Amino acid sequence: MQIFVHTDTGKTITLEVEPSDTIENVKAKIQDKEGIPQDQQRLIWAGKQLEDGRTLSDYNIDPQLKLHLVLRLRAAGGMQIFVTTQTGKTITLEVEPSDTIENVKAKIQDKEGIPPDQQRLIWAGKQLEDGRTLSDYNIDYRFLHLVLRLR
Amino acid sequence: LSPPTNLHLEANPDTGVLTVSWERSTTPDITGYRITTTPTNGQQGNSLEEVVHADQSSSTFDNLSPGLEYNVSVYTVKDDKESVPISDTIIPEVPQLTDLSFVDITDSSIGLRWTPLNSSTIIGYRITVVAAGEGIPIFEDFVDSSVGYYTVTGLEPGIDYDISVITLINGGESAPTTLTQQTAVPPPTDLRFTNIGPDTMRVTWAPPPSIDLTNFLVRYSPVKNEEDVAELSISPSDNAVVLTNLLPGTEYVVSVSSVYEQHESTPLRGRQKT
Repeated sequence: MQIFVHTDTGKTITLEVEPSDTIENVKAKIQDKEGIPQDQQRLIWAGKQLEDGRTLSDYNIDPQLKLHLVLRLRAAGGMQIFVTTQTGKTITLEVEPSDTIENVKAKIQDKEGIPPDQQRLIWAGKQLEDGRTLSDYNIDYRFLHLVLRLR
Repeated sequence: LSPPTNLHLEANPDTGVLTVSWERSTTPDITGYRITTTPTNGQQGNSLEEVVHADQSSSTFDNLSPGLEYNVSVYTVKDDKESVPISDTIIPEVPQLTDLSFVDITDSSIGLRWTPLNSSTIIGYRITVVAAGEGIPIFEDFVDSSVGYYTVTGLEPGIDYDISVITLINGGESAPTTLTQQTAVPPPTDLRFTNIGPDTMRVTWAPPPSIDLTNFLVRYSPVKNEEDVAELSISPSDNAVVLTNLLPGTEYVVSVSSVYEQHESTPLRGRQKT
């Protein structure tokens, strides 16, 4: 199957692999072609990071379709999202799609001192509920500029 | 020996075929035409040639690269001799979707629908959302060449969006096919006035469905002086407010608006005398 790896500058790296091939084998081929060390690479599929030691088949990737991945460097960090407060101050958070809503509220408390029980987080009109992850709402690396509303 | 006239170049993006056509030379007793197609990048060994009979006025070239300029030259041939050529340039394109439409539109999601293109060079499609006012990219994804449907979520109420689908080939892409979407914040309904004393009244309304708002905005004034308008901000989880310090025997006009951050719904208005 063909893989297409989209980078942050708009480049597309092409590979041809088997479904038994591991993620870390794909990073290895990106290293040879771009000089980016394997340990600096994060490969994102549908907004979610693929983990080493798994085959592509273990992610339920359909091998008759073209696989489209995003390359993000560890140096870029996690998702940078924005939270606007009761007053309208914008703050910056760095999260992962596997973070829970309470993890997210904990971070807001770390930066702003708002107890998590006082925090109501809304995403584009939908309240984000405790007990869920960002992923559950499909908040993941595909959202390039995400804004949450506080009250 | 006169060249041909009226050279036309047709690079069909849907089939990938370049059709070269011309008007036959006025010179008597020509023995054919020679057609060359060459990228104008100065790369040697990439030139393509066709030769056709004197009664032929077209030729084709397959597998040209999108985004690369080619020069096409047509020579009138008469035995040993050739004319000065007629020439022109052309840059083939990647086909772009033609029937992209919005479907299955809900308060919290919009569906993108299109017919997948029938070319084997297509490797997939890129879907982008951009807030049109500030030009901020909001969302990006990539899908396989067989996919003809996508669900876009996360559009802020009140914001205008450019939503584009881009056809991808190996080493190329089309111009974006773009739609715009803006979903207004829905108003409250069913405005009612109770507990009406001489200087006070209770205002109640029904909230809009299926949106978590930042707040409600209540505007109220005597009918005979709009310039005396007062305002209160109401919690988005509350559906009532008690107005106090009102003028007696005076009809007030009252409006309630839904608010999502900076954006308001159309106002819910009513009038009520104290």
